[PDB]
Amino acid sequence: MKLILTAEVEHLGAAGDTVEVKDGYGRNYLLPRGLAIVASRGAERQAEEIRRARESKVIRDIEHANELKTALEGLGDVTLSVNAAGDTGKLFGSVTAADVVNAIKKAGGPNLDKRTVQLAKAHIKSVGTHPVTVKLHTGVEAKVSLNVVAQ
Amino acid sequence: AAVCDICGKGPGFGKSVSHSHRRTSRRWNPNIQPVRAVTRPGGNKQRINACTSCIKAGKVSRA
RNA sequence: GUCAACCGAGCGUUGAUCCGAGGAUGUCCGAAUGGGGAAACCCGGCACGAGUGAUGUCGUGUCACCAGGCGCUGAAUAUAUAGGCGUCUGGGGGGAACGCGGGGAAGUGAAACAUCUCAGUACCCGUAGGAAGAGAAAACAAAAUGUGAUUCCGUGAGUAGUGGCGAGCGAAAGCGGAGGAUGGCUAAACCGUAUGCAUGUGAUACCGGGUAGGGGUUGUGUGUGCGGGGUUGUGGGACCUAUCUU
RNA sequence: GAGCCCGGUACGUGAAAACCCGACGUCUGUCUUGAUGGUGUUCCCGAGUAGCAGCGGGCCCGUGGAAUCUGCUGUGAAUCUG
RNA sequence: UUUGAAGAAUGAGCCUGCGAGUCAGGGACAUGUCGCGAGGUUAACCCGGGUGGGGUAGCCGCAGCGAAAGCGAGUCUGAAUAGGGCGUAUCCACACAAGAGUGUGUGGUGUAGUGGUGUGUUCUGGACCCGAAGCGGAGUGAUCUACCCAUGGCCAGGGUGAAGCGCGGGUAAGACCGCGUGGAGGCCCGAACCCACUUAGGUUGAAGACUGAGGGGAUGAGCUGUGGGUAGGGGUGAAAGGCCAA
RNA sequence: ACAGGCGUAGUCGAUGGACAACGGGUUGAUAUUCCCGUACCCGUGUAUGUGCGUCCAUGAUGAAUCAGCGGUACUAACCAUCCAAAACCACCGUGACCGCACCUUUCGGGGUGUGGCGUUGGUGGGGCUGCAUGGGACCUUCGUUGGUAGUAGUCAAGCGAUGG
RNA sequence: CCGGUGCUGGAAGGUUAAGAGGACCCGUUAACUCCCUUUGGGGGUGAAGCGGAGAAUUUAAGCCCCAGUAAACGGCGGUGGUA
RNA sequence: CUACAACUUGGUAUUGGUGCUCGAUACGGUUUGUGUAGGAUAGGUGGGAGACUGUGAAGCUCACACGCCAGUGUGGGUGGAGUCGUUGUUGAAAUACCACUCUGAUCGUAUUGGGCCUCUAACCUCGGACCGUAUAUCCGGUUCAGGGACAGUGCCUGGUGGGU
RNA sequence: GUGUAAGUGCACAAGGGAGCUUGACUGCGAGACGGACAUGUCGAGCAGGGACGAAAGUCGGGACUAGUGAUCCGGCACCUCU
Repeated sequence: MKLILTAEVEHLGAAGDTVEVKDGYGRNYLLPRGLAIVASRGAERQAEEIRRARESKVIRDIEHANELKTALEGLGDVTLSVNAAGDTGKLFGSVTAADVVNAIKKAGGPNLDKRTVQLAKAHIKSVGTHPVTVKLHTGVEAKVSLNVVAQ
Repeated sequence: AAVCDICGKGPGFGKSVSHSHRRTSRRWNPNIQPVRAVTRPGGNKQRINACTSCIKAGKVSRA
């Protein structure tokens, strides 16, 4: 079982290393916990490993950061471009958590991951302005207004 | 504990042969282990029985 | 109608009784399926009607479970899943033989008996069909420049063999026939496109040449889906590159 | 104990309707934005598969020198000078 | 059926019906008859409303010996023409050697098989017919009986008088003793009820397990109704190999 | 493996629980059923009043709040504590091992370790403090009292469970 | 009475399966090394690869072994003389 | 007698990490070599006429090792300018120098397994708490708390085996 | 007295002693005995190569009759077989 490390693991290696390890280790500890990815294709895995290592370090949050992120979420609305028909007012495709996250990061500035945005609860499969709740912490939450503009 | 929920493996039937060549019926049971399958990386585990061949091939994801 | 007549009543040339084909009605039990149950008998809900001074009462529908689609909802719990709803399509049971895949004895013969035979028989399970299974060489063959998918008959042959070499068991190659479809379609490598997950030196990159415009056929990746591309054994096919071109 | 008495037979005729077989068209799909024959290299040709090992099944073949086919448990390759 | 049965060995009450060497296969051996004859014959299949016509793939005969390579009227063994084994259909004539039984050569004669089909035995089939105790597969049964579970019911009548409590005695308190209430008990006698020890009858019975006289228990480990459960190498068993529909 | 085995939610199952009728007469045959006399138990409608209410109004005055007190109260910690968390030490015992002491086999060996540690370990000691434990009690939270409007709520006939 | 057979407890040795190990040997032939005949066959060595048998070293329980156990199954003897 | 159920042993799969601790082979090295003729505990060998030196030798005081107590190898200080060549022996030359190296003891780089102490994520819990859920000691899910790569279960294998 | 039970034999010796030696062979075998079959027994003689003997000749174990086990399956060596 050959797998490429994403984070740094003691006694094993650093990020980007391709290691062969007992299949029990990869299946139950590294891969499920997101500490590595399977080594199957160099062009994909190396690029994916680089993206994963940067994403984990850039999307981390602390208790103090969560409070700071709560204030930073007080900015204006965020617009989403989606393919849809203007006659009905309902979307062809489905807004995904990456689409919301990529919208806020490129426009607002805060860096978040898909794991926290509450999307299905808002039922945004339509055209208009909808409020989206974001849970930054077990006790701390945030609300972001979302405006959806059809194609 | 003899039928895998994924590949549908079955216990092969055969005859146990003694020194005196007395043929006695027996079965060859698949190695079927209990596994907590994580269908979606979100992390809700469901309990199923999977053959050790399917585990090795990576047909079930324990995340 | 009949055993099967006797009485009483009627129909028929304006076509009866009869025979054929298609409709309507079809109580109750039965997979039985609204709930229940000692099968053919008890008790209902909902909607629409009928009926009483009103309860009682009567008709017509409809109400099981599971699977799969589809739309809403998304618990502990955050993403979300389980699950809950509503709605459409399916199943369930029966049948004499024949098929296919599983499980699989004993009496018996061996002049006892365990290996073996009886026998993969009896029986059991799951399943279709009008037939099923098999089928288009990772096949035979033996130096012949031979055959050319499968299936089914006749031979090969009770032979080669196998067997406490005991009882017994028992091929195939080849050859002669039945049928004709030596039939078809894919996956990969490449392209185009739509995406999902990433990211971006977010620029000198993505299109064949040249002129120029541009900063996203994303710049790069990747996976998935879909259209071309290809189905071959004297190997074939992708890329590459020369000649003609309905 | 019937060819000439009756039902029939030989031989002809008969379908409103339903069903089944054909046949001719609407209709459906495909080729024409396409084919023919040539030259020298990189990529592809079905993976936990093939192969090997342990225990069995079945083939004339009772594990035998035991090939081919196949089940379960491990181990586990190449893509055509394969 | 017996060495031997009229036998006091077996079977038959009588009559009439019914009741036992058959069939399949190009099977094996033998023997008749028919066709062709160094040849005989087809199987599957095709064409005919038929029993007819076609069908050369195979089989038998035609050369043997040897494990086999192989050789071939010879061959095997063998160092050997040196003997032996198997074979050259058989017979006739003539020569040559022996008279250890005759042998070798020449010449002539020339070789008989195979397809039906009748019959007798035989092979695989249940194989002349009737007949076990028991063996395996799948099911049916606890309405009888064993045990258990839930819920009900029943036990006439009459005795004995436990603990406790009270009084008196006793004592310092006690121990304990007498008299009163009380009414315990797998206690007593005894009907219903449940059993079944003795005897007599029955014994082609009234009854496929009873009756008449006596008999044991009879407030308990009691008897009984209703509904339910345990199933065959299994159940149940205060245990006898008992009970699980005579 | 297949066949199927158990079983939750429920739904069945009287031999039990709950529930309202007695006497007399009559036919050839039925009677607590028919008839006669007198009762009882579920529902429905009409009419008559009694008869309380919702709006309306009565009672509706009065409950919540602002604060204080006074400590529940994580927090930090303290009063600190049951036990001894964990190591410390020693005694005993001896894991191996090292010469040797012993049993020794009659004598020697040889093992053991009666020895050196030490730790198979055990036993005990006190502290290190830990273990958990609350409280006193701090923000917090709330109770009480002092106002804040007898002001905002509340509230009233009657049915009332599938729940206690 | 703990010898026998069980049961319980203890391994210091001996024996002991699978699985690990692959020494040595054999089958095959790349390349050689000898030849014998005249229009290519007969002897030896033989690397690598692929195979066939495979040994030494390892290894568990058990058994052999040492104790206890009879309200465990069980056993509880003969001969001669002698006041 | 031959089998089978059941119990039991070990290997391997599910099955993972860090640590010590070994045992094997491979690597960067040292070490040791008691035939005699002798400067004398003669590696066989190819390079061999020149090497170690002040990034500090002969000679002494000590550490440790083996010891065939015949002596070597080595650390430090001291010292300070040498030991050395066919040098003649001897089948075999130098302890002048360089390359693999074997009889054998060593360390660090690899691999492989063995034993032991650990950890949490596989796996397990009829331990708690919540949800599906109105009712549920079923079941599944989330989480906490404990075990923990053991156990359980496949495949291979040795035992016990009138229980059938 | 004859290796050994009993019988038939043996004084011509088959009994006692001495010298050499391995016929305690290879390939065969006319003709017979006895028998259900399977086994069992005698065999003159031919060839090769030997022993003793001058030679004739004798020798394919022992004075004779007991001292042994079919077939299947498998081991070892050789062969100009597949």
